[PDB]
Amino acid sequence: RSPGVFFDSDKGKTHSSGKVLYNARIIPYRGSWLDFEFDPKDNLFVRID
Amino acid sequence: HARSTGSYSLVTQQPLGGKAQFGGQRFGEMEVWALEAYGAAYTLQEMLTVKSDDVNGRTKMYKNIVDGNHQMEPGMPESFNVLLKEIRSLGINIELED
Amino acid sequence: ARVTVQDAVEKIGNRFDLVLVAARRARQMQVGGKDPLVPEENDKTTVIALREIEEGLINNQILDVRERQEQQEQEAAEL
Amino acid sequence: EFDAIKIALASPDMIRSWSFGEVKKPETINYRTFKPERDGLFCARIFGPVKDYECLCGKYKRLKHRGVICEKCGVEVTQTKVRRERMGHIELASPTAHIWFLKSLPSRIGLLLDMPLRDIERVLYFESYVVIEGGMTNLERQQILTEEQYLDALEEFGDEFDAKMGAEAIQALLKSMDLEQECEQLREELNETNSETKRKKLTKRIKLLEAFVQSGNKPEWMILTVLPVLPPDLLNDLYRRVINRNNRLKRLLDLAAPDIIVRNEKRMLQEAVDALLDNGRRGRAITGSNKRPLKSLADMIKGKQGRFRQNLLGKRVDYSGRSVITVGPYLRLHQCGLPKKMALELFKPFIYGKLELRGLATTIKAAKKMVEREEAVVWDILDEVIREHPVLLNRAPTLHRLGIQAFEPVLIEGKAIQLHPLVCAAYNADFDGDQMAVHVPLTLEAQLEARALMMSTNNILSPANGEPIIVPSQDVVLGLYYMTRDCVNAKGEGMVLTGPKEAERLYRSGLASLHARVKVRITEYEKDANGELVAKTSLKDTTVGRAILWMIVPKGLPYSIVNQALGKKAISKMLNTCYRILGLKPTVIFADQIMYTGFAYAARSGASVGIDDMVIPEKKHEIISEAEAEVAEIQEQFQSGLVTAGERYNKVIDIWAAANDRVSKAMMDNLQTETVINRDGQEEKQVSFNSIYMMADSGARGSAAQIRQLAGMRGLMAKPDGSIIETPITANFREGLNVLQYFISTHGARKGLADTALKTANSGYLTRRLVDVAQDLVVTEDDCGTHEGIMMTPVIEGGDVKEPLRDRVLGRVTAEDVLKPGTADILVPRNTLLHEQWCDLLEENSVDAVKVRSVVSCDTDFGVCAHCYGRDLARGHIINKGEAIGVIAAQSIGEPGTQLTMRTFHIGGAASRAAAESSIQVKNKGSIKLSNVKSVVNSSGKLVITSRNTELKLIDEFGRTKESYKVPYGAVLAKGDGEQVAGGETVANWDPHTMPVITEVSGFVRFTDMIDGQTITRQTDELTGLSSLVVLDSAERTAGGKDLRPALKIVDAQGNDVLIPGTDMPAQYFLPGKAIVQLEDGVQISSGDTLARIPQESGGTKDITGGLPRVADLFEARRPKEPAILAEISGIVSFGKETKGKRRLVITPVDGSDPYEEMIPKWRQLNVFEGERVERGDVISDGPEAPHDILRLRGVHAVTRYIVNEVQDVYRLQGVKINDKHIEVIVRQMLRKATIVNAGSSDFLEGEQVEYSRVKIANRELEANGKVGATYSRDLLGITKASLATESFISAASFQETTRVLTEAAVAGKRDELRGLKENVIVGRLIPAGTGYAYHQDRMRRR
DNA sequence: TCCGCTCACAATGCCACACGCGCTGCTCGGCCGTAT
DNA sequence: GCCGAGCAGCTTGTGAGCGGA
RNA sequence: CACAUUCCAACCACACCUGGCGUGUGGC
Ligand SMILES: [Mg+2]
Ligand SMILES: [Zn+2]
Ligand SMILES: [Zn+2]
Repeated sequence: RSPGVFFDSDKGKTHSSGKVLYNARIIPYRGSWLDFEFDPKDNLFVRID
Repeated sequence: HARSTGSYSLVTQQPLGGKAQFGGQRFGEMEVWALEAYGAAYTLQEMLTVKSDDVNGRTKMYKNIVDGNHQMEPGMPESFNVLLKEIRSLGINIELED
Repeated sequence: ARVTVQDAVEKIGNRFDLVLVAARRARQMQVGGKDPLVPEENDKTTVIALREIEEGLINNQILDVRERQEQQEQEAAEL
Repeated sequence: EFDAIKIALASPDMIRSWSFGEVKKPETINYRTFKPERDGLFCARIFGPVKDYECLCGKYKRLKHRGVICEKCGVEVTQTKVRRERMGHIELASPTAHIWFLKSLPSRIGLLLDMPLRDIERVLYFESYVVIEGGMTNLERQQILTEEQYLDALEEFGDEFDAKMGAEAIQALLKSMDLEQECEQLREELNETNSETKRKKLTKRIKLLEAFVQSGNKPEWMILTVLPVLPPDLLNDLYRRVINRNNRLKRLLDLAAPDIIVRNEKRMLQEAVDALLDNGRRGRAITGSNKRPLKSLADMIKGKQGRFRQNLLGKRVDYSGRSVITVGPYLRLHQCGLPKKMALELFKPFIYGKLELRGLATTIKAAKKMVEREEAVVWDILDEVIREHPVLLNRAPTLHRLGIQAFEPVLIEGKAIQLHPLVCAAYNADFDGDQMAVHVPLTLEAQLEARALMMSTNNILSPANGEPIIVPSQDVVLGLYYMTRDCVNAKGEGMVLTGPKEAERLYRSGLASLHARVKVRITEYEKDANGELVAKTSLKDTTVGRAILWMIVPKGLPYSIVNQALGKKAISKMLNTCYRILGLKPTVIFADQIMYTGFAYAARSGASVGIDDMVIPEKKHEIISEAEAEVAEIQEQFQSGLVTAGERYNKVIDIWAAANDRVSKAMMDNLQTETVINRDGQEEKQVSFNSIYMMADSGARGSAAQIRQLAGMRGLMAKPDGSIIETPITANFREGLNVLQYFISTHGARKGLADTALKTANSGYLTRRLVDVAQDLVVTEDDCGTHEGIMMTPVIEGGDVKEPLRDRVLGRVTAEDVLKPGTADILVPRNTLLHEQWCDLLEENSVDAVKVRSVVSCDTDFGVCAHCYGRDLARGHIINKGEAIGVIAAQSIGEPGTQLTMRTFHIGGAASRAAAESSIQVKNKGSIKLSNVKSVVNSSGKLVITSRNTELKLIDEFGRTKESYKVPYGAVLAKGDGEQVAGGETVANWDPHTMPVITEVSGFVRFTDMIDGQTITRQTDELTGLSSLVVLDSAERTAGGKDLRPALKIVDAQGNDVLIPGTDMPAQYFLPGKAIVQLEDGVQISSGDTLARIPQESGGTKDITGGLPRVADLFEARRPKEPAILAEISGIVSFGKETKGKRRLVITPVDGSDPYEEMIPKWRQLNVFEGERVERGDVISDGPEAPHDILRLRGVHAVTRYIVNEVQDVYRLQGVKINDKHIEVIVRQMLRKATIVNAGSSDFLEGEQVEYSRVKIANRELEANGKVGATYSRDLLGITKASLATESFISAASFQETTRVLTEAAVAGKRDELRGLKENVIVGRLIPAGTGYAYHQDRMRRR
């Protein structure tokens, strides 16, 4: 994956909710990853490594 | 690649593989189930313990074959006794029957 | 050279007891050293066992009574 | 020689006396010396002498001093094998209980002596030890204390207050615990308590303790009173450290050490024994060298490194050759080829024995030298030793029975293994480089078995279906098709012959051609009523090739079978008729000669395809130009602003599809024609003589789609999304494919290739699961002697006939006697085997359904009887007793999984899903039957349906149903009951966009119990004008309207409550939340018409039926995403409190209160209104169902019927024929466990999932008495869970979850009869399935 | 206070890496091998 | 303080929280 | 007196080394 930012969508019937989720993933050439993800609720969450 | 009767591994008293040496072929679980689907209780017992497990059975089987005795020895495996004893020594009675 | 044994399945109830009595007969014949009753073709013991099972002169009950009478006559000769 | 095994605690004193000798000496080995260490780890009095009949010191080797030990050695001269079998004991310092009995989820020490896990741990480990013998203290007899409270109480109680720690503490605790009193106290507490969590905990506790107090166990027996020592051949340094700690104690405790010092010593010895029990479950991580820990009786007994799992079930075998395959066409069917070197190596001891039996080689060394030298004389010995010694050919992936077969080998050259061509199709082994193995029976019994059962000639019917697996392959059928394809003009046109030998002479002489209609004389043999064959001569008018083939077929079959083109289907049905009429004996030689003649005549034919052998249609270019012009016009119409992108896309797609279909039909028509020949005339166009048509139409190798893609345009390709692109491949393989065309082609093909690879890699897991779930059964009893069964009918759901009756019933025994439509006709009585003539009688009698036996109806415990199972599916007779039908069933189910595409485009609603097209159409004419009859004539003279479960079937002109159709919820049908209406037209209708509230009677209606602004709003229609009232739901309503449920009170013409005919209760139509009201109050509502269009979703589609994961989930019975919920109890439905996170609902029947509570998500609508007193087990939310509710609310036959129907639908969608007996026995093994729902006068309660056969045999004793036996309820579960919940622990231990299952097995304390198969493979005993089964019974007659 | 709901394992399951099966010098913890 | 050894430089399911009214 | 373990004509006893594998940790 090219170092940068991508936007993935958990489509289909994932999480048994029938609602597509969205998560932006930032990955450098070498270092610590980063992710900003959604949930069935409207609360945005962050994940590191 | 074919192997009649050769060496055995150090840690395992079972035949080895590899065509470059004197090795047999591996008996996987799918062919176990295929053979169990048929009959061949005797044939399965031969393929399992007389040919690979019983170190004294395969020698005794070869000795019987070379003099014309085409009869198998039952030869309950020693490792079965080893496991039975480990189960008893685990503090749990070996409530075998018959 | 035996190719078809369907008439043997027609003779005995199934193949399990069939191969069992065949194995007992082959043990009593080959590694038993006894004599057969069917003309051979310079072959092994398995196919003549299958042949004599196919004929009908040897089965489970016949083998049982034969070995029983043999044990009885051996005990009688032992006195 | 062993009976069912069992595993529990018993008699530690006998455990002690079973071995002898002490190993107290902490020293590992006196390696510097060579005298027997009387107490060292590598001792002799515990294990034995160093070698067989030799002392340990090496000072005596003969057999004369044997009888008395040496002066200072102590070695008794005997065999060394006892060292591998004798044990002793490590001398102890403190009696320990266990450490492995703690992480068993839950602990096996605390959960037996009313103590929590943490408390027992802190007693055995140095956190807070237990006080015992309190004295005048006010502490309980079995109450744990801590160090601080043991210290502060030591002041008021100086010496009368004592406490022990760890090993001896737990020993004294378990010794002073009389569990029978504790068991009675726990039982009384259970009979007194009333809860859920405590109830479950206490019932698990009381069962676990009753199973112990009933068996030969004891609490103190848990304490390891004596620890045995492990022999040196097998932890060694671990118990070395253990005895070192023991010696440290004995040197630091015998001096009357203080209590703290002896406490530390005994706790260290306890920790050492804990190390012995487990390295990791105790709390310490030892190391051997450079951070490398050692094991404690096991490390990971799973996978490919464990003992009970890997090396005791699967390992390498000697006397096994492996090589490549090659086509041996000349060898006979029963025999096969074998290389010279392979036969020489894999039979060296056989050669040695044959040489020593004669004077060719007396000793073994000279025999080996002569063999390795390979003299020309020994070849006859090798030929004789393989004359009647068959071997076993084995394919690398083995999925069904035929993966291993028996063959008589013949010696040949080349290091390749010649194989019969007519068996590779059964082996699934093409000749592209496949490698296969060969095994030798090595035993007279094994040789006889291989010749008897697994022989090639004894295996021609597939274990899945009665169809012959020995079906001819492409070459022979192509040759025969060319041989019998008669032309119009050839050499010898219209001559006359008198025999097939004359035809052979004419053909081999070159005078007459191969295929030409001629008059010949055929002497056929018709099958008499008895086992005779009446001969009859007849002058037939047939081609020469058919007369040639007639020399091969035996006398039994008539001439009409060979008077065809002899396609693949034709030759397969010919072989089937030969096997059915002539049996098995001549079928083998018939097939062999058929293959011989096919090869010979395909060689003499000269079939070959070239460039000018695939004619391109002249109108193909015209069709393509017209299609592209039409799609260009459609695109211009779209660009002009007349249509949207979706409809023009669909239009282009269907236009291209129609153009491709037309050009393919034109190509296919042009292929057969244009082959005009002059036979004494001008134009005699006939079937084409083209090579590709002879290869395709014959069904040998080519199919219709393949030749269509080759000659005509390829068609339509799609991206991984499945959306068909608008650019179809307008070229063919004969022409050049453009760059983009081939790019799209590989783009679509790589997905299929990856899918095939992943599926063929994944199918092994499902096959293993299906094998392990149903391997513990063998056919033991002959006839269970029962009356239950299942009702079988030809599969007509949807299409005309998906599966007929005969093929679904042929192969079994009818449970109940079949009744002819004529009353009191028992032409098919009870307990009757079926045949082709029998099913012919069933069909001519117009029998609709038959009560056939089943494996579930077989009441035999721990096994199924042969009388209620069916036929053999491999031998045309009744199935016998003993064979493992479960293993063959798992194989036949998991074998064709190689034809299951996971997910390419099959979603179920691919084309469209709408209920407006639900208008029912039919083809046949006859009677019309209706189930759940709710059909009312409305005020408009029409017939409206007031039900959902109503199903309309068409009884044919004889009595059987052919078409079945489901009506939507409240549909309209122009027809009625018993209306003799023709077929070919739609007579129904329905609204998908909503759910009408259509009535049954006339009258008025008003807004009774309604209000605007509280539960209803004010909205107007933007299409007509009249206001559309919106009845609010639980979401968009306030608090003042939460306690209101509006409805519509149907009234008469005057305006009073309706009097429903039949009952006395008025029926008003209840309006749930989020409803639409258009026909408002005070209007003349015409009966049978939509009034309030209540919204409902009609666009949900998640069907994955056309996929392997569907079958996987069916076998796992997993919960779907949106399960089709059912009604638990019957009666009316009452809605109560809601918005407790989601919506809630209550149901109450007429014969009971409402103890059933349920919740429904707000995104799922209802199916029936509140006023409908519906029946339990009815559909509530449309969608996928769950088998659990199906079983527990509809019965046993319904759930298995649904499962079999679904799996048959999947396998017929994938074009796979599988008999239902396998799925029957699998689903039967799936629900082997049940649950009690009423304790009754039995010994068990409702909170115990007892096995079904066990609770049945428990009722066998109470059958003689009047006490109620039990109240079982079947609850099917996941096959992984059903396999883990196996009564046998041996089969369970080696299974997955080895750590969990090993814990649960070795701490259970129960009996397992090993009445299965896996345990015998574990121990190595003969399996009680094949030749050993009866053998086992042979040793069960006396004892 | 019990009831949904989900996370950390436990363990189908495989996979990845460090290394060892045949590196050497340093530093912390425990050391008496026939009438042994 | 003396000898011996390890360590380094190189997908199904369940118990147990965690809200959740 | 007492156990007793012997310096062992043809010849049975003095036969074979090796592969790929394994440990630990981490992952869901
Ligand atoms: Mg291939
Ligand atoms: Zn000695
Ligand atoms: Zn039955």
